[PDB]
Amino acid sequence: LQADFVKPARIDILLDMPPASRDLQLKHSWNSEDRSLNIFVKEDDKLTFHRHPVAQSTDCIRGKVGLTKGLHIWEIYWPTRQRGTHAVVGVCTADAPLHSVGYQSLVGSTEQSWGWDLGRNKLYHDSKNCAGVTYPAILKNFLVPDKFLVALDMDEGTLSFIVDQQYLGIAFRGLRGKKLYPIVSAVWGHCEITMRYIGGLVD
Amino acid sequence: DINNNNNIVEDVERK
Repeated sequence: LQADFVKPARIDILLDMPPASRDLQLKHSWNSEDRSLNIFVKEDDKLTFHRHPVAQSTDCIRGKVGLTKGLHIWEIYWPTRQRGTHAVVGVCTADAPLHSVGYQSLVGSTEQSWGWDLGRNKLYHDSKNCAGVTYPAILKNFLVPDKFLVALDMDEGTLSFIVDQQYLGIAFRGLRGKKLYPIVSAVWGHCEITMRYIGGLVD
Repeated sequence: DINNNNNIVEDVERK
């Protein structure tokens, strides 16, 4: 019946303000100086990156800005048919590896990153030692669409996602005191992922 | 292959 579209107060406040300016989006876009060499930021669209079709390779690229406070939201656009076997979206410290040999959910694989595998609907963090957690929590009878929002609350130390205008709930906790960057892990040849910062709330 | 990649491409990140 009626799906719930209620969202936490602060997210409502932020989303009530006008979207961030082009200059602000660019300030928080993919960093061409902090990427896997198998990936490159599109010359004609600094908000989108492209992955060379390298075999047995998992590649990542970080956003230009590391966040330490405030509520921040950004939109990720990842064509569904361009995800392959492992497509993870999340955040990480500046130390997270941007590349690995073979195909896997690199983001969320060590204690340096936190990610949501869009194909497995699972949350990963320190994956080597910790088991993944289903998300969103199943209750009925879930596919992640082409676009959705990521919400990092550094004041509370949480990461959450909003799909189809629906708040999916807190995915990770314990991020307080860190400096986190937006990050993605991909393995599909020629995939293009777009990240557009929506806004930050200093509340 | 499965993830739409091919072995002809040079993996600059590995090298």
